[PDB]
Amino acid sequence: AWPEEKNYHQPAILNSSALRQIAEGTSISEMWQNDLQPLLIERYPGSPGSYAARQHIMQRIQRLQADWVLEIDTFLSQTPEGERSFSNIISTLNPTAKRHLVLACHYDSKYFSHNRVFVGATDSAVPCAMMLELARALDKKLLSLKDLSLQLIFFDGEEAFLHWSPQDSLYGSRHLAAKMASTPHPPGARGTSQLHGMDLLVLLDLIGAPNPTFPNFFPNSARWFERLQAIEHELHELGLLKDHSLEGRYFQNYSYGGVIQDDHIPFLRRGVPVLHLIPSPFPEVWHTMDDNEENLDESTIDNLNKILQVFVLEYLHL
Ligand SMILES: COc1ccccc1[C@@H]1C[C@@H]1NC(=O)c1ccc2nc[nH]c2c1
Ligand SMILES: [Zn+2]
Repeated sequence: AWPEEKNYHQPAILNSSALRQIAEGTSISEMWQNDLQPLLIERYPGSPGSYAARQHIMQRIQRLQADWVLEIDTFLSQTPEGERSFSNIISTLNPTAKRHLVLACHYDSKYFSHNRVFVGATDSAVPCAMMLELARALDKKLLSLKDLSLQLIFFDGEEAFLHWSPQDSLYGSRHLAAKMASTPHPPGARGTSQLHGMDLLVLLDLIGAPNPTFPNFFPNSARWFERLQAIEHELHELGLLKDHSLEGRYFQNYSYGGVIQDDHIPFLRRGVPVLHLIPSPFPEVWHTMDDNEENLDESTIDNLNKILQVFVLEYLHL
């Protein structure tokens, strides 16, 4: 019965005073310096930056007061370049809780030929930094969770090595979804997997460009997409967003009709509800050397941080 609870789960709406406190409690400059900039490095699988990005993500989470439990899902797989090692990073509050809201991005960067190096600013260093800043900004509230909690997933190997294909893409997410699908949850249960425990997978990807438009991809998360719309509307109305227009909304309610392959596919195809926070169109700088810090829109990322943090608190009734 409990795997159906996600279908009836309600948010706890925060009032205006709470929303101001949340908007006050996140610091885009702190995130820029302390979470984003160390990740703006070459970090394709097995590179020195891959280990350094992984170590940076784990250290930023480990310094928080909330009782995050870190797991590294490391595995080998053949690739166009030969066998490679991949390591997904899983950061979980309340591991034995039956249900988790899951936030996720990919922390690898795409490999490009060797003056300029590809650091994937939007793709997806900024999503990584947004998740760490959410963990930091909500630490005291999350501390109060010490059958629903929060989990972060940083996928390795999202990018193709050579040619985007089912076999040359989503190495980490395809591995982790298979692993979770095969793993009892709660331990000792019959039937139910760790995937039954995923209330909702919120996948952040290609965030950081100015004027993003996120469409409503999936009917079975459309009501959660509408909460993002309503949070954006209310924060705007309260004057808590920067350089933001109602005529330039981030979250529009129409769909895409196509299929945007991404780390969520291995979870979606196994029944996990997905809120895919990827823009359409992709950023103009997408998969070019211009996907760098200079072309990021700080105020837009700040606004999305505020929207996402309100969303997560409301989801968790915190
Ligand atoms: C330079 O781009 C290419 C040229 C030739 C062959 C393959 C590619 C690259 C794989 C990408 N395709 C994508 O659909 C894609 C989908 C979701 C993503 N989330 C972050 N990044 C993404 C990229
Ligand atoms: Zn990419």
